[PDB]
Amino acid sequence: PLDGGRFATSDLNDLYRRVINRNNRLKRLLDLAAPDIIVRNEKRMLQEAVDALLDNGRRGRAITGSNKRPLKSLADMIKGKQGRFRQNLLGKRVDYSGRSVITVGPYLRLHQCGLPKKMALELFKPFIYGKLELRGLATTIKAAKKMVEREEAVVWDILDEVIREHPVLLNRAPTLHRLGIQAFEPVLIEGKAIQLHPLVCAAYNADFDGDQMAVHVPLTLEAQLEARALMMSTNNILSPANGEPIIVPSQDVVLGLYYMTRDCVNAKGEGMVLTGPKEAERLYRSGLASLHARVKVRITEYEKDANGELVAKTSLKDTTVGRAILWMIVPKGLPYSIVNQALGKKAISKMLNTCYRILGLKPTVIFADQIMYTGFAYAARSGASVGIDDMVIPEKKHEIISEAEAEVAEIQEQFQSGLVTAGERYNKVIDIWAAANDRVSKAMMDNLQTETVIN
Amino acid sequence: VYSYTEKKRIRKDFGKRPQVLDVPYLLSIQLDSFQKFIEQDPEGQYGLEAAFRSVFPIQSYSGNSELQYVSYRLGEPVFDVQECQIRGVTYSAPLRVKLRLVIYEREAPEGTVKDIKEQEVYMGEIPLMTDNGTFVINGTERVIVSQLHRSPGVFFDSDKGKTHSSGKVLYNARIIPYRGSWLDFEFDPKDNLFVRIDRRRKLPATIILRALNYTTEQILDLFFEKVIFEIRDNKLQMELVPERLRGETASFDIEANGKVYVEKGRRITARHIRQLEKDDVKLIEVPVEYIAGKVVAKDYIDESTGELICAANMELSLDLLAKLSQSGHKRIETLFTNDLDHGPYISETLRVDPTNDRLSALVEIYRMMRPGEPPTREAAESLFENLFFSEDRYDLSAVGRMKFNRSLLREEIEGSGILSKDDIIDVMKKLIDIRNGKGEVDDIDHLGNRRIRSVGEMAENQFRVGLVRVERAVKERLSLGDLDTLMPQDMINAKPISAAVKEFFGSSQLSQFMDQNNPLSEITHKRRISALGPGGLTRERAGFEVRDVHPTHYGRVCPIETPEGPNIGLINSLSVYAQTNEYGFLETPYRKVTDGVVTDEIHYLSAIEEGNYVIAQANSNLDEEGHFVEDLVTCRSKGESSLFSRDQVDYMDVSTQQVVSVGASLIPFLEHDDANRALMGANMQRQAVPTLRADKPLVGTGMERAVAVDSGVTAVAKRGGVVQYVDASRIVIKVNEDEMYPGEAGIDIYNLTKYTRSNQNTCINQMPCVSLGEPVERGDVLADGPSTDLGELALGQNMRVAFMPWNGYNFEDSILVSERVVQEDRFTTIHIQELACVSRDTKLGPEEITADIPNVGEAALSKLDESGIVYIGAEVTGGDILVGKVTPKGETQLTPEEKLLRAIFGEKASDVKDSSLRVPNGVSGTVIDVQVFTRDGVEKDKRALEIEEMQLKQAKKDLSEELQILEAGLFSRIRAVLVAGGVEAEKLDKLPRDRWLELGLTDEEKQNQLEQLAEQYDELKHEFEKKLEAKRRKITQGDDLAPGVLKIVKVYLAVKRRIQPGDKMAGRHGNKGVISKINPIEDMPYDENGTPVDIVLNPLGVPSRMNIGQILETHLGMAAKGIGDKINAMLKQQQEVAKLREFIQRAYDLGADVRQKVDLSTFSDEEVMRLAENLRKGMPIATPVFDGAKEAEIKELLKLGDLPTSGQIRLYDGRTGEQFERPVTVGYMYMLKLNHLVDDKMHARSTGSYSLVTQQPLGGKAQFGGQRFGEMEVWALEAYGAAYTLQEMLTVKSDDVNGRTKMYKNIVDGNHQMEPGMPESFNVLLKEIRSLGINIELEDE
Amino acid sequence: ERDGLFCARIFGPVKDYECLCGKYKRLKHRGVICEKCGVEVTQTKVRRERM
Amino acid sequence: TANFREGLNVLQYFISTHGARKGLADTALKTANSGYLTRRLVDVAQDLVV
Amino acid sequence: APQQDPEGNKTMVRFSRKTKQQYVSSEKDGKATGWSAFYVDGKWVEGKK
DNA sequence: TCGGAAGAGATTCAGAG
RNA sequence: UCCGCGGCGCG
DNA sequence: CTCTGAATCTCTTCCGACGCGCCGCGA
Ligand SMILES: [Mg+2]
Ligand SMILES: [Zn+2]
Repeated sequence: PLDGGRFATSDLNDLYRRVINRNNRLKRLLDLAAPDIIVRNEKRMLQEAVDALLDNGRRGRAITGSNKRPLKSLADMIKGKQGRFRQNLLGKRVDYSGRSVITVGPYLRLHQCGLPKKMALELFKPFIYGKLELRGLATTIKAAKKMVEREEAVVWDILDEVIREHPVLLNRAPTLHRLGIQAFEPVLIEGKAIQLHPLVCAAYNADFDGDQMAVHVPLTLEAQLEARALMMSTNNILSPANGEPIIVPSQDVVLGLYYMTRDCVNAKGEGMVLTGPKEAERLYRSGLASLHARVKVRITEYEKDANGELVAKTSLKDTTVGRAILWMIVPKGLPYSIVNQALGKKAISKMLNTCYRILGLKPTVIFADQIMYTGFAYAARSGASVGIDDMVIPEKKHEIISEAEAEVAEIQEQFQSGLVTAGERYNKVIDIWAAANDRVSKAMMDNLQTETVIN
Repeated sequence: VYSYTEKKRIRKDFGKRPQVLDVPYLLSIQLDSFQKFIEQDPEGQYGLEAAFRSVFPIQSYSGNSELQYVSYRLGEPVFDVQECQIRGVTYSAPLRVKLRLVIYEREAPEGTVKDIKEQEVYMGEIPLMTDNGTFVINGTERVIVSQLHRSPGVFFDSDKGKTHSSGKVLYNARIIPYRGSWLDFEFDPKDNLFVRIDRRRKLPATIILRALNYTTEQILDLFFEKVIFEIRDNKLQMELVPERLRGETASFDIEANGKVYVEKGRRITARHIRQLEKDDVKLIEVPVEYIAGKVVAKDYIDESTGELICAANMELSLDLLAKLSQSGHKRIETLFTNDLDHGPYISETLRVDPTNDRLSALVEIYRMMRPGEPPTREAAESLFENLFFSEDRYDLSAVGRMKFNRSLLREEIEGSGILSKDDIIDVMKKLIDIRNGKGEVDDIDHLGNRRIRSVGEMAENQFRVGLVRVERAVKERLSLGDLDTLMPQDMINAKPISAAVKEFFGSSQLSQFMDQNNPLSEITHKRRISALGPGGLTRERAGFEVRDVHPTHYGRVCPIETPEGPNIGLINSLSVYAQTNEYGFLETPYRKVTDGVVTDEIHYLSAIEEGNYVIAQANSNLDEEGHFVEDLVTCRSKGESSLFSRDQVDYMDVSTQQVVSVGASLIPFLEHDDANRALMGANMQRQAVPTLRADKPLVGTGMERAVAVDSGVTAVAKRGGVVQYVDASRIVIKVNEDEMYPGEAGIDIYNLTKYTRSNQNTCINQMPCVSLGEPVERGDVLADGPSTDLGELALGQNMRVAFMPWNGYNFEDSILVSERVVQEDRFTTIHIQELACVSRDTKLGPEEITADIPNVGEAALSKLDESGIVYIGAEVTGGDILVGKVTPKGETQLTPEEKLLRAIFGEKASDVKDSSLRVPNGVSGTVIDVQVFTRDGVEKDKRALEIEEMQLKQAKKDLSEELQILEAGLFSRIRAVLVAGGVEAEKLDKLPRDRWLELGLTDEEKQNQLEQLAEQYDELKHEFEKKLEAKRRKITQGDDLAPGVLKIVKVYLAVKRRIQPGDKMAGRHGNKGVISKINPIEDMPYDENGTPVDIVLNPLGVPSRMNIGQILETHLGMAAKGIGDKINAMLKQQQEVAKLREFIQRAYDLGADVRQKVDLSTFSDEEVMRLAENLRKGMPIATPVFDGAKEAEIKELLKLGDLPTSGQIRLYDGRTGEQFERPVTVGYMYMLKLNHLVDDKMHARSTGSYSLVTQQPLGGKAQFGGQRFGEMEVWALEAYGAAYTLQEMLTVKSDDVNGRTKMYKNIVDGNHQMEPGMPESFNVLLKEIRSLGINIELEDE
Repeated sequence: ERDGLFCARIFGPVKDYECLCGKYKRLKHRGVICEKCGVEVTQTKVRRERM
Repeated sequence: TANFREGLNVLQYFISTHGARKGLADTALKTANSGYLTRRLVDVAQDLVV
Repeated sequence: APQQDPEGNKTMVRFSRKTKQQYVSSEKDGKATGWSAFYVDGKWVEGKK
């Protein structure tokens, strides 16, 4: 039915009606002894009508309706991307699902996503009915419904009770590779944005400029056991495309670590000796030494011995205050040399990989979380920022460009004297411009990259 | 000098380049084309008159009677625009046409008339464009996008062998009419020439050539060049042009002047050609092999027998040569085949043709075009003739004629719209020349080749369709019956015309729904250009080459503004200065160069002419004499940039900004940032939402004034004067004495659109921005609109921004916001939603609006009146009833045992059920307006009668207040005329105003003026009473509504929405960001003076996106407010105004060689104080797009502001109280809210409705459906071993009509069992496959 | 309509155990055919099935 | 010749836009082909299980 | 039932064999105007055929 | 009531008889 | 409680 | 000089991401 009492007829009904009409017409022309050519015309029309019914548009001009569109025959209900096979048999719409705009949450552990309270209430409303009747607070489904729609805070207590171990699935369209769907143990936040852990967000190929994400809740207990054992993000550390880890930091985390490990030739408190990394942290936080200052520190490390024991060693090493601070979080078993250099993205990647090979899964997970926290905090304290004076323009550039244009004029006038073909003139001009551009780039990099300071 | 109004907030320009041409009226194309469509025209060139004359008159032969057209006129639109928008009726006016019917006598001459009848036909209703350039269709605003399509004419095109792939090149030339069939001509890998009609088939070209009245020998004589040979006994002569020798190899000795000389086996070169030319050779003697291998040009006859031995296109058979030579026909004619210059292609076509004669080709063409029917000579002839040469079935419009001739280099510019024989043969010759290589194919993507078709052309096309349908109806009526006893009023049926025009305006792909987020968005949508639509192009078939930029886009189409995604390239925006040539080609202004001095005259060019000349780059520096400083001035010409001397330059760009549209032009510092990010920012700027309170942007572009005034939202001073009165909603202005027309009241009034639903649910509000007694000037802005302040565009807001990573809350473009922003309602926005309630006369009893609702608490009903309508002003929340409506449920018979079961249960199982309208879930707000519309003959309830009473009272008070104001103006004019002389001011003062108007102070023209205004007063009171009577009948009259509905009620709900984490905000340079945290104001970083930062952005995005310009913007912001802060303090200390005056003069002088040059010495001190009051909040800075502020000027401005010269400052972290070691960039930035609020997207469904056929859950937020587990996600699950969750996803959660019930039961019971049945969609598939006639069934049950 | 594209006598009742003629209204006669018409006292699900 | 810090003239900017719209159209088209290819590969290899 | 159509043509009573109900229709020159109105339970409702 | 690739059918050319 | 078609819009 | 097979040419058919959001319209 439609507004105003009208009805939308499915095109199949119209095709059926046309075929019925033609059949009735042919039978009437037969039973009243029509002439030959008339019944031949009627039966040819009937055959054409059957062709339209099954596969309209398969031959000749397609049938069309008042909208001047071709009617969808039975065959069109199975062919094509709108067909029954692709649309419904695969790719079903599903109950117990929601969608929301995502958002960074840095305070989350690795395996827990921040889920808005309203969505949680809506999704788990059946479970809430169940537990509310089970605990005897509500007697009938009507009572449960009216209670939950009034949000009597006891419903909020029940809701906090239900989800405590109940993993949910997060999905980002398009699900390019299987990492696109992952399992998380929810945490309840007021607001309306789903909060992710940035590390896995890097794996999602997602960003935060307004990307939406969909959440599904498993129903059965076998299903949630599967979600926990297989899909939980604490398991998907290694990509399937290659052995290297997928959980790798980027942006502020890497910037913070890089700043934390970079040393300078002269800084506050250079050359002093620290009896332990804790004292390095103290001297930094008390403000008597800057992170970049180089210092000797007593440090203990461990190695997996031939038997499998973490045999200890302790020694004095030259390092930086920042490097000692970072080392303090490193779990037992990794060698100190891993830290004692300017840490880039690739260095952190290989550090995570070597952690995962040397030690088990869980120390690597804890190491990842600690890395994320410390990197963010020290990046914030760093206060790195970009200013217009930073993009220094190498003053050589004007000279180099004048040289290049002089050569361009020279080759152009050489062509003006007819000494060369135009194509080779073009080639020469292109070559000299490329050479000049490379020279300018080298000058810019040389001027920017290094600077002089007093010792 | 500045107008007095503009003295408020004189924005500081920085542009160095002067401006020689003001930006044109931005909407001009739409308004002027529609005017051209509707306005009267005696010449019948365009619009209604042209359309009518293109069909009329109409003549009947057996009827011996004629229908002919006198004139057309457009009636009055019965409803005003706001009434149309309120009541939902299309804004239209009646089309009236004067028509005459003629009958002649039944004797020669047929022209002897005997009777004439004339009357006016109401042949249709037509929409009118509103003053803002938008149409009003039903209840909606709609604006027609001007299309850009391939021009009619002829084009020449080649593919780089892609089709055949052997490496050759193939050519085709195509002719496109304005309407009618399309012909194209094509070569072949076998070099045959083929012709095709509407791309039907592929046929040799000779078919048409003989279909045209030409025989084979005529064809050869026309297309090819002929050579003559003579035979005498067995000696052979040929007649030669020496140049004809060029190209061949002299394998045999060749004779001239009686001497024979050839280097055998060698190619004839220019020395040989010159030798023969100086020899002046005419006829030479050649061997038999030379004439061998030559084609027979024509038939040859032997008179000794009356026999023919030579045919057309035949090779030279030596036997035939001997026979004809002995017969006596010693002369022979042959063609010439230069392997490069004179390809034998036509001859090969003549060989391969199946046809033999004109009628054979005609019937073959007919059977090609009309398969499945027996050919007939008349049928084929009629088909061909009417197809190409019936000026009504086919027509190259005049633009088609111009392009056709100009591509064929013919002198003529005009001609008949139908083709001809010479046209076809000429285009074929041109294609042959192209195949020879003495030419070049055409470039269709070139902008001198595509054409802009505006609304007028589409409107007249649809109206012509209506006219031809009506013409067929009229000729049918003429044929069927008599001619005397009827009037053409019945003969013409308006239905086809109205059907066609309404179908165009409602349905058509180019009649797209308008967007109204902000005035800029409305402007850019009106101006937008689309390549799609009727006769256009499809997103699937659009290759890269049409999308890509073409070098003649410069100055005509903005390259930046294109939308992103699959539509890219196919949608564009007019550049700011571009205007349409009468032929629809784009046109750009330029400045004439005259011997090194720019004349400053303006000339308009199209892509062809621009390509022909040399035009200088805009940024070229000049002296005051007009001579360029540099001799080697850089310029562009013929699609390439280079350097040229001062004298070679022909034209100069008008202004720097002429390459970009308005949308890009608004962005400051555009010259400093990448194109991708600039594009994204330009597009995003359209989506901005108007805030609760407008704010100026500090770093603007000057364009804001023009855009704000040109859009329709702001009320502009149409007549200068002094503002007499202002309130929240009305403006009354006294027109000055000189400006007012004689007999006018001298007072004008404006009424502001106080609150209404925008087309995207945003608010639309107009706020006055003047005060009593302030002078106002022609073109001043009296009332601001949405996102407008003092007549400047005010999309965004000014925020204090620090660039610094902060604890990951700004990770990956995330934005962190200080709570102070929320507390000040800086980004709070007002939204309006409209809800409709429909009461129907349904079967099983009618459905009525009422407050008598079953099974509901009375407290909710108390919010409603006794009629069942909420009182305006009541707050309402999700799930509550706004209006009560009730549906009968039919009989609902209960057996007596069920009757007693119901009785013990209660009042349940009622035959009457609630249907009342309910608040959408999660929405809450306040109820601002209620509307009712009801069918005639039904009683008006309490709510209906009360609102009708209030509305009629409103109309009465409005009309009476208009009367009072205008009569006060009239009597003020009485005073002004009477004081002029012969005064009796006190003697009149004792008398009441009626005496003043009645009495005569003199006997002269003054008394004539008094009598004139008294008659004016009588006329205005009579028109006022007539207007109020019409208004009252118009209010009291019922409405048509729709079938089946008795009465509709609409209620208006308004909601205030607030910035919240998950909301998306973005800055003009295109750096989107989701707000991810609000912060207690204490925690935000704060500078040395203790004022906190407001918004913290991640810096890491800047180098990788290359949005360097935005950083510069930030710096300028820190400078701008700097001055503001200082001047604010300088005001707060309440010092002498002269000191701040000199300071302001310094601040304006600060620029170097800036065009501004404003001086305060002419300003009186109260004006200076007003200026300071507006400048207290910062000094707005104007930076043109490509002549913007330089870094040196920025530094100087900062230095005058006492801020750090680098723009970086020290900063303290509030959360610990320590100091960041690095300096940080803190400044001011302009930010927008992007209308993607989180509460519009968050959605969740536990369970709900289910679809009918597939039994799957519904889709979409509105239906409260669930998300779609697409096939990619299914593959993702398959990649894991997670079988069980997949099975649960498919069977139980989605499609099992019983399994999900079992699951719901077990979950409620607390048992997480599962039972997978069968997906019902599988049974659906089985039934459809079986219905197809294919047996499919399960096995092993 | 009888014998039409939606003829209830063929495809079964539009409503659960509701005879087109109104002869029977409840499950007490579940699985019987009305005499005035060939519709069957059954569930609406049969409408989905029968061809 | 001018870098991003100094202003680009209108000519440099205009010629630069070519690459920008080329890249945007490039990615717009590439997405469809990539998705289609993935659908194919999945269909061919979906039977294989250890 | 509505006695005249929107054009003011006069109306005649007809049986809809496809739906077994009376309806009203209008004619001009004896041909059907292509307008009809039907009874939908106490509310005559009208439109194109 | 639009270009590209693959497959099938038809037509043409070369080799063999 | 609903089959869409067209259109913009964001991923 | 003719017949058959193979090769080439012509014509027809298939394909050319996943996901959400609003608006209009619907003989
Ligand atoms: Mg994204
Ligand atoms: Zn029955």
